[PDB]
Amino acid sequence: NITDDMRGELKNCSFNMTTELRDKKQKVYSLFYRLDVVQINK
Amino acid sequence: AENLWVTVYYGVPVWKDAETTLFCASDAKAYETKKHNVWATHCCVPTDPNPQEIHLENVTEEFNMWKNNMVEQMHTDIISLWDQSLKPCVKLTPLCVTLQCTNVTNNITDDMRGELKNCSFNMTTELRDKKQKVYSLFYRLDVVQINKEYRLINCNTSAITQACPKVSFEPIPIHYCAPAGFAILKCKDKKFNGTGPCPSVSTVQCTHGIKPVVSTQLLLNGSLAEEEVMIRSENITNNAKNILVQFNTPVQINCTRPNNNTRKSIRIGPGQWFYATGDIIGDIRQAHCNVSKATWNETLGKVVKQLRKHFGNNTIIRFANSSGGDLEVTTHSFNCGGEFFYCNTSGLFNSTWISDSITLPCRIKQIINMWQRIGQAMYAPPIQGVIRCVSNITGLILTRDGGSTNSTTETFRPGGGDMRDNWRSELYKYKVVKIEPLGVAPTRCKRRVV
Amino acid sequence: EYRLINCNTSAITQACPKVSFEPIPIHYCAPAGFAILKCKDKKFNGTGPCPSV
Amino acid sequence: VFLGFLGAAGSTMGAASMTLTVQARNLLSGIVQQQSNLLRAPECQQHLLKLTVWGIKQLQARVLAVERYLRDQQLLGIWGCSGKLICCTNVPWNSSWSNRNLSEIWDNMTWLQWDKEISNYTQIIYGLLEESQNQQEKNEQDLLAL
Amino acid sequence: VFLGFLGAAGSTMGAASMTLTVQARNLLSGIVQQQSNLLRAPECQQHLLKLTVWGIKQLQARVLAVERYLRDQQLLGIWGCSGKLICCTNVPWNSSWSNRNLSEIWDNMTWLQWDKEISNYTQIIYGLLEESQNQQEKNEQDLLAL
Amino acid sequence: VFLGFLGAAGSTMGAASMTLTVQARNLLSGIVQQQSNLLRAPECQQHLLKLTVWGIKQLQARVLAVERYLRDQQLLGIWGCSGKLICCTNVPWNSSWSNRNLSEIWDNMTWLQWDKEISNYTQIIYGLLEESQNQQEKNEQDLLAL
Amino acid sequence: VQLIQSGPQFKTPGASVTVSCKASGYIFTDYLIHWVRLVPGKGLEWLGRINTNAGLMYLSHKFEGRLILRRVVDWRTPSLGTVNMELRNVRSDDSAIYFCGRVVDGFNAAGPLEFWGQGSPVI
Amino acid sequence: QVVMTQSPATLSLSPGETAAVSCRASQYVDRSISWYQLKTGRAPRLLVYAASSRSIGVPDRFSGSGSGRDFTLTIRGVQSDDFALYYCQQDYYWPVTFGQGTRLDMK
Ligand SMILES: *[C@@H]1O[C@H](CO)[C@@H](O[C@@H]2O[C@H](CO)[C@@H](O[C@@H]3O[C@H](CO[C@H]4O[C@H](CO[C@H]5O[C@H](CO)[C@@H](O)[C@H](O)[C@@H]5O)[C@@H](O)[C@H](O[C@H]5O[C@H](CO)[C@@H](O)[C@H](O)[C@@H]5O)[C@@H]4O)[C@@H](O)[C@H](O[C@H]4O[C@H](CO)[C@@H](O)[C@H](O)[C@@H]4O[C@H]4O[C@H](CO)[C@@H](O)[C@H](O)[C@@H]4O)[C@@H]3O)[C@H](O)[C@H]2NC(C)=O)[C@H](O)[C@H]1NC(C)=O
Ligand SMILES: *[C@@H]1O[C@H](CO)[C@@H](O[C@@H]2O[C@H](CO)[C@@H](O[C@@H]3O[C@H](CO[C@H]4O[C@H](CO)[C@@H](O)[C@H](O)[C@@H]4O)[C@@H](O)[C@H](O[C@H]4O[C@H](CO)[C@@H](O)[C@H](O)[C@@H]4O[C@H]4O[C@H](CO)[C@@H](O)[C@H](O)[C@@H]4O)[C@@H]3O)[C@H](O)[C@H]2NC(C)=O)[C@H](O)[C@H]1NC(C)=O
Ligand SMILES: *[C@@H]1O[C@H](CO)[C@@H](O[C@@H]2O[C@H](CO)[C@@H](O[C@@H]3O[C@H](CO)[C@@H](O)[C@H](O)[C@@H]3O)[C@H](O)[C@H]2NC(C)=O)[C@H](O)[C@H]1NC(C)=O
Ligand SMILES: *[C@@H]1O[C@H](CO)[C@@H](O[C@@H]2O[C@H](CO)[C@@H](O)[C@H](O)[C@H]2NC(C)=O)[C@H](O)[C@H]1NC(C)=O
Ligand SMILES: *[C@@H]1O[C@H](CO)[C@@H](O[C@@H]2O[C@H](CO)[C@@H](O)[C@H](O)[C@H]2NC(C)=O)[C@H](O)[C@H]1NC(C)=O
Ligand SMILES: *[C@@H]1O[C@H](CO)[C@@H](O[C@@H]2O[C@H](CO)[C@@H](O)[C@H](O)[C@H]2NC(C)=O)[C@H](O)[C@H]1NC(C)=O
Ligand SMILES: *[C@@H]1O[C@H](CO)[C@@H](O[C@@H]2O[C@H](CO)[C@@H](O)[C@H](O)[C@H]2NC(C)=O)[C@H](O)[C@H]1NC(C)=O
Ligand SMILES: *[C@@H]1O[C@H](CO)[C@@H](O[C@@H]2O[C@H](CO)[C@@H](O)[C@H](O)[C@H]2NC(C)=O)[C@H](O)[C@H]1NC(C)=O
Ligand SMILES: *[C@@H]1O[C@H](CO)[C@@H](O[C@@H]2O[C@H](CO)[C@@H](O)[C@H](O)[C@H]2NC(C)=O)[C@H](O)[C@H]1NC(C)=O
Ligand SMILES: *[C@@H]1O[C@H](CO)[C@@H](O[C@@H]2O[C@H](CO)[C@@H](O)[C@H](O)[C@H]2NC(C)=O)[C@H](O)[C@H]1NC(C)=O
Ligand SMILES: *[C@@H]1O[C@H](CO)[C@@H](O[C@@H]2O[C@H](CO)[C@@H](O)[C@H](O)[C@H]2NC(C)=O)[C@H](O)[C@H]1NC(C)=O
Ligand SMILES: *[C@@H]1O[C@H](CO)[C@@H](O[C@@H]2O[C@H](CO)[C@@H](O)[C@H](O)[C@H]2NC(C)=O)[C@H](O)[C@H]1NC(C)=O
Ligand SMILES: *[C@@H]1O[C@H](CO)[C@@H](O[C@@H]2O[C@H](CO)[C@@H](O)[C@H](O)[C@H]2NC(C)=O)[C@H](O)[C@H]1NC(C)=O
Ligand SMILES: *[C@@H]1O[C@H](CO)[C@@H](O[C@@H]2O[C@H](CO)[C@@H](O)[C@H](O)[C@H]2NC(C)=O)[C@H](O)[C@H]1NC(C)=O
Ligand SMILES: *[C@@H]1O[C@H](CO)[C@@H](O[C@@H]2O[C@H](CO)[C@@H](O)[C@H](O)[C@H]2NC(C)=O)[C@H](O)[C@H]1NC(C)=O
Ligand SMILES: *[C@@H]1O[C@H](CO)[C@@H](O)[C@H](O)[C@H]1NC(C)=O
Ligand SMILES: *[C@@H]1O[C@H](CO)[C@@H](O)[C@H](O)[C@H]1NC(C)=O
Ligand SMILES: *[C@@H]1O[C@H](CO)[C@@H](O)[C@H](O)[C@H]1NC(C)=O
Ligand SMILES: *[C@@H]1O[C@H](CO)[C@@H](O)[C@H](O)[C@H]1NC(C)=O
Ligand SMILES: *[C@@H]1O[C@H](CO)[C@@H](O)[C@H](O)[C@H]1NC(C)=O
Ligand SMILES: *[C@@H]1O[C@H](CO)[C@@H](O)[C@H](O)[C@H]1NC(C)=O
Ligand SMILES: *[C@@H]1O[C@H](CO)[C@@H](O)[C@H](O)[C@H]1NC(C)=O
Repeated sequence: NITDDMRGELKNCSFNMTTELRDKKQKVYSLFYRLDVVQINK
Repeated sequence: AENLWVTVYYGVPVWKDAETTLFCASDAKAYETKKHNVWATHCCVPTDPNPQEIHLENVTEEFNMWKNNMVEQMHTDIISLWDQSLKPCVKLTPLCVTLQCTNVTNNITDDMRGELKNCSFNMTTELRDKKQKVYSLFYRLDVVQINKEYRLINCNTSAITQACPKVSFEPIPIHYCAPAGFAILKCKDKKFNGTGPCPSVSTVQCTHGIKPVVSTQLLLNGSLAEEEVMIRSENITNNAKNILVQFNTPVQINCTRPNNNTRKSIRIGPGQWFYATGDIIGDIRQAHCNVSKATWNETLGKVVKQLRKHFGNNTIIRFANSSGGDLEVTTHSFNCGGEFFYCNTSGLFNSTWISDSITLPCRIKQIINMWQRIGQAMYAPPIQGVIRCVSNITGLILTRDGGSTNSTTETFRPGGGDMRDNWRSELYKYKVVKIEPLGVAPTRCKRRVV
Repeated sequence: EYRLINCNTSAITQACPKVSFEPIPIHYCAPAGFAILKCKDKKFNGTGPCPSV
Repeated sequence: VFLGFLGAAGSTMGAASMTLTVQARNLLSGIVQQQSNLLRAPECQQHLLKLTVWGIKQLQARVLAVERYLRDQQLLGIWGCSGKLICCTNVPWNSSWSNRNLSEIWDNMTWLQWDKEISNYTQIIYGLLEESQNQQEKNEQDLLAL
Repeated sequence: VFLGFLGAAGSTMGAASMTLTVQARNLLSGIVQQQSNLLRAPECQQHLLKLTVWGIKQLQARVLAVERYLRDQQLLGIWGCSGKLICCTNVPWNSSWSNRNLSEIWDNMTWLQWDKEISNYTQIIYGLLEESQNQQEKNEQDLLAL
Repeated sequence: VFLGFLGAAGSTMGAASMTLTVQARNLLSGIVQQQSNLLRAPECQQHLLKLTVWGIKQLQARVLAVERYLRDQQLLGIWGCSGKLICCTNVPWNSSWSNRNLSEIWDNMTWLQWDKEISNYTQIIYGLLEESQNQQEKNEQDLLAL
Repeated sequence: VQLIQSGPQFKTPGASVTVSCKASGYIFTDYLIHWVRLVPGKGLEWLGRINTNAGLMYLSHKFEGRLILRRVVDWRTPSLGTVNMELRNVRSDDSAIYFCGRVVDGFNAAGPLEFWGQGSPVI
Repeated sequence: QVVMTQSPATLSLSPGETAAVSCRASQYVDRSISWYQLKTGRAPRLLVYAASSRSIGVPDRFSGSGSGRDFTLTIRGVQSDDFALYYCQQDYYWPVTFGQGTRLDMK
């Protein structure tokens, strides 16, 4: 439900984050604004 | 109406109540060679050279031990010194990993079943491409079962630091001393209850030596009352306030941690070491404290005799044990020969007053939250050999339940409360005032103008 | 297979590339209320009653 | 030093006026102000540098003792009393500030009691003492004097 | 305190000489020097300890006010003026330093203007004032006087 | 300033008594106490804030110079010498403390030698000077005088 | 003075239920905190009380093996604190609205309650 | 335990009429009786601290009386706002106990 003026403004990013117990990993996600990220090499 | 003029005097012996910062000092004798003692390093200013005490004839002054800012200051400075001495230590972040644990069954008595866990895990190494398999014993109270898989308790909320193995938190006596321009007034009346118009006052340069001993329920190694057991409280009829009871004779308590215990160090990183508990040499039995039975009878008779003065001489006074949902509110917490003890005192507070020895079983812990913080935790390294402490019980912290029935009785239990109640038991006699040397008064002189 | 020497005992820091530890001369100066006395005798051996101060 | 520091506190104003050097000597010299002036280094000092918070608390205590001392000396200077522990002025007593005769206050009251009796007239009196000195200097700058 | 702190700044030297206590009283007492002397703890203090840089900046300001005050008092002492806001000396006026009559400077100039007129003779005058006092003490140590 | 700071040290007591302002002027003014009072910022200051240990060492040095100065001034005030570099008292010489005539000490000894001769009588003498001033004030509070 | 309770809960019989009451606006220590259970078909029942300074528990003699009270304080912030309740072996007999309340000033040795929370409820 | 009994189980009256609730202890309780006003969806309101002494914020419509074993809640000009449940609380022996409660109904 994005308006035209918001197309491409928000990115939905998932990643492998560290955890409180140091032998585990977790898959989490967060929204980011386009201006906060860099496309490299989705 | 006399023809008088204003005369100005400087050096007038007048003062006002005031808050300030005291600087602390110590007796640089045996304590001088302690070297790694925290208190011997901080309270560096030498004192007690046969210190002065000056009697003030005809001075009556108002004291209030419950509003005494010296206690709040002592509390804050103790906390700051603990944080400062732990701040530069190893920080055992790498230990919060899954542990693989089994029970220790090697010559354990019945009272130790399930008390010790033998845990192995994959630890980091000094060279950063390797891992090592190591193991350590842990006390049941330091671990959490998850999903034989365990984790250390303090994983959800904080990193756990490690006390530095050479730092000694031994409560050697310290003295509080006033800065220039201020003075400490001492109340000398015997049988002073903590408040009001004390008629016998003297000044001092510094306070008597106070040992910053930290405990719950039973106050250890403090001063004794001069004549009779003293009962002091902010308000004795309000069963919300604690009652501080000062004994006029010590009760000796002998605490020990049996089990020969060994220690090994493991590199967790490049000069970063963790101290593990190795196999116990000899058999495995519980820690405990011994209180003479006859003595812990005679001294309650004295406490009760004094309680009757406030509660009625036809009132039944009974003692009962602590009840609550935690360890920290039910046990007698203290540090002994460097290790932390949580002893069960229900064997002491069990009697009704109507007008050999007592063995207290005790548990110990290595991971201590300390004070009242949620984050911040410390790992106490194990100590090799066996531990024996001989201490004096100098007072009690008690609370009342509330009223009971029409039979007219009162129930007292070991209380809890803030650590500040331990300092209030020693600093109740002191007040800090600011000296104000200027003043004016009428005289018959007049400046002669020349 | 090799390792750096300082692995068993310590972390190794790195001098910051712009920091220059060049021994330019410095002078020690007394605080108010104090004074520095200098021994001027030539052939003074480090100890004793220096007559030229 | 400190051999009877507030010894006269419970005594009468008259008797207490004879011990004024006793309290004056203890305003600039606490224990730490004696240790700081040893010929040998005090040794402790490293502690107060390694842990700068303790270093700051100690300095604040020392600076304050000096500031309080100097402010009292400045007032005595302004009022025309440079030095002296006891000085006479030209400001008359109002008999409103306190209405007692000399034989009552010098013999029966202590300085603490006196201080609690006229404490809310302190600023009035200090203001008058300053005005008096200014008037005196205005009269001094007149070569015909009085 | 501070009710006309530089009020005489635009006035003549003569009139301004009558307000000297006004400026003297504000040399040792800034706001922070009043907060530091409360009977109650100031409360703020923890901030200056948690963050030691702010603690140091505050102390430097307080120490400097004291040092500047004491240096001026030391000069007055050396020149033979212990206390007093106005003191006479034995050093004659050179009429090179400034060449104006009394009726011109005391009535027409402000102190700021005067200060900008003789500022490069300040050290000469101070040197002479010190020599004068030394000569006076040499004469005092003669029991036949003058 | 500092043009002959200890120049009289090897001279006799008599001659050295004529240079007393020379040493007095250097008790409150070291180099850092001059840099701290520039109209311009000293620039260096950031160093002493970034590294708080150096900031503390500098303040300790400055505070101590002030405390030592004030303690000497307080003693002179207590003994009845407010100001003056040379003051006479009413305490007689004991001839036990030192037993030499005036023509021997003022002409043949230096102050350093004198200091090493009577150093263990210093506290006795200071105690007597204080008692003398207290006795004088007791006599002043008598309108029939002497 | 405000007492804020956690929301409604449902539990499998035999399970424990934990509820809480956050208190603010008065000194947390002093003023004992009491728990009362309301059963629409029976009336009010007292469960117990806690001494927030000492951390001591006093219970109605029905629940000694079932009910544990705890408190959390921080000496830093005297006006704030919490009281927690743990009730074990929950059964349909325990369907009730569980209330938090505070004793009338001057009545710590007794238990009239001047201030009240909202009621959990549980099952 | 000390049992409190309230009576009548119900009241039936109109606004402007007076009302009262009786409560009796199985044991002597001196003056340790407090009173509460209950409504659906609300925690109990404390009306009376002890025996006759009324709580803060309560209007003059309410007062109490009685001692020892025999206690009463008195309501004067009953408002439609007072058509609530009332409870008698025993606070002398521990546990704190409550009576069964009474109810004030509309005619
Ligand atoms: C130290 O701590 C103690 C606490 O331990 C503090 O004491 C407390 O002080 C407050 C006042 O600040 C008192 O509050 C008032 O209490 C009366 C009721 O008092 C009567 O009933 C008591 C019932 O107690 C029962 O339960 C206990 C506990 O199990 C049993 O032991 C008892 O036997 C009973 O079964 C009874 O205890 C009282 O007797 C005691 O006190 C009297 C002195 O008051 C002594 O002589 C006795 O010997 C005995 O020690 C007594 O019989 C209430 O009526 C008051 O409410 C009125 O006033 C309020 C003021 O704010 C007002 O808001 C209310 O609405 C109400 O107002 C009415 O009266 C006004 C009069 O002016 C009218 O104008 C108004 O219109 C209206 O009509 C109030 O709640 C506590 O009871 C007392 N607690 C205890 C345990 O004693 C002590 O102050 C602290 N000291 C210091 C220095 O801090
Ligand atoms: C209430 O008040 C009492 C009385 O003061 C107090 O009891 C005393 O507690 C202290 C601290 O625990 C005890 O001191 C320890 O004693 C042991 C035992 O030594 C005995 O044998 C030697 C001869 O070999 C005698 O000289 C000595 O007097 C005893 O009879 C010592 O081993 C301890 O020393 C080690 O720990 C110190 C920590 O501060 C170190 O500073 C010290 O250097 C030692 O550590 C080194 O060696 C260890 C062993 O190899 C090693 O593990 C370490 O890593 C390190 O290399 C220490 O001196 C004292 O004996 C108790 N007094 C009595 C009568 O029992 C209570 O504790 C107090 N209560 C409360 C609650 O505070
Ligand atoms: C905690 O668990 C560890 C294992 O993770 C225990 O250590 C192990 O003890 C066994 C003996 O019970 C050792 O096996 C024997 O080794 C000898 C050589 O020393 C060999 O001759 C025997 O035939 C047998 O193989 C085992 O090597 C040893 N493992 C490690 C890593 O040390 C430890 O004793 C347990 N501690 C407690 C208190 O339960
Ligand atoms: C989190 O890590 C896992 C691996 O532990 C990633 O899953 C693998 O990704 C590679 C490509 O880089 C594939 O070739 C493997 O087949 C994947 N394995 C599995 C089990 O799916 C996963 O993509 C990472 N997640 C995020 C969000 O980065
Ligand atoms: C240390 O790490 C090793 C793996 O590097 C663990 O061994 C494996 O454990 C998984 C189950 O989690 C098994 O499926 C593998 O077959 C095991 N591999 C081998 C070679 O044994 C080992 O358990 C970890 N040790 C500890 C104490 O946690
Ligand atoms: C300490 O003792 C004093 C008396 O020496 C108590 O103060 C008096 O208390 C009674 C009530 O019992 C009052 O009627 C008096 O007016 C009070 N006198 C003064 C001077 O305040 C004091 O309450 C006792 N303190 C404690 C904590 O019990
Ligand atoms: C506390 O008292 C008990 C006795 O009740 C002590 O235990 C005894 O110790 C001796 C010497 O090792 C043994 O011969 C006895 O058989 C033990 N008795 C029992 C019942 O175990 C214990 O050592 C004392 N604790 C402390 C710290 O002194
Ligand atoms: C605590 O330990 C001390 C030893 O340090 C015990 O005191 C000894 O008691 C025996 C009698 O059983 C005497 O013969 C010894 O002479 C005593 N020794 C000393 C140094 O006094 C004390 O009894 C123990 N306390 C408890 C409660 O068990
Ligand atoms: C306080 O003392 C009572 C005994 O008077 C202890 O009650 C026992 O608790 C255990 C569980 O911890 C039960 O298995 C026993 O059956 C209880 N005894 C009785 C007679 O019912 C109570 O645990 C003690 N409290 C603390 C904190 O130690
Ligand atoms: C504190 O100590 C008491 C006394 O030893 C413990 O109470 C006993 O517990 C055992 C079970 O281990 C029961 O068989 C006894 O009947 C209990 N004694 C009484 C008088 O009831 C108590 O359990 C200990 N507290 C804790 C928390 O473990
Ligand atoms: C508290 O005291 C009671 C006695 O007043 C202890 O109970 C007795 O224990 C002995 C065994 O040592 C039995 O022979 C008695 O029959 C018991 N009497 C009663 C009335 O129960 C009780 O164990 C003590 N509590 C604690 C924690 O030690
Ligand atoms: C327990 O209390 C006793 C009694 O005060 C302490 O023994 C005295 O210690 C003082 C020094 O503070 C000596 O002057 C006395 O001669 C000692 N009295 C006796 C009978 O020996 C004892 O040291 C205290 N124990 C602890 C661990 O602090
Ligand atoms: C404390 O008060 C007493 C009583 O007023 C003072 O006693 C006087 O002492 C002097 C000197 O010895 C005598 O000449 C007076 O006659 C005594 N007064 C009475 C009524 O007998 C005592 O001096 C006061 N304390 C101080 C330090 O001044
Ligand atoms: C600012 O300058 C004016 C003008 O020179 C000053 O005015 C004089 O005020 C006094 C007092 O009221 C009069 O007696 C003079 O006659 C006025 N001068 C003239 C030329 O009319 C004014 O006083 C100065 N401000 C200050 C603070 O001194
Ligand atoms: C250092 O010692 C010499 C020798 O005692 C002093 O010389 C005297 O100087 C004065 C002034 O020129 C002459 O009047 C004397 O006659 C000289 N003495 C002799 C014995 O010839 C010299 O002044 C001393 N230095 C200082 C700084 O005082
Ligand atoms: C996502 O953003 C890219 C530009 O980076 C755009 O070309 C693409 O069409 C966008 N996709 C959708 C579904 O909007
Ligand atoms: C180990 O501890 C558990 C409780 O956590 C117990 O059920 C089990 O029987 C114990 N095993 C041994 C060998 O003691
Ligand atoms: C927090 O602690 C609880 C036990 O009280 C545990 O079940 C939970 O998994 C822990 N949280 C995390 C993220 O591990
Ligand atoms: C403790 O004192 C009470 C006093 O009533 C007595 O009955 C009891 O036997 C005494 N206990 C011991 C061990 O002497
Ligand atoms: C002024 O001081 C007198 C001292 O007797 C005191 O009674 C009076 O209340 C004080 N005035 C004010 C406003 O506090
Ligand atoms: C000295 O002061 C006078 C003030 O009138 C000024 O004109 C002159 O330039 C100054 N001399 C120097 C070298 O600055
Ligand atoms: C006191 O001073 C004289 C100086 O001549 C010295 O000889 C003597 O030894 C000193 N006394 C002591 C106890 O040091």
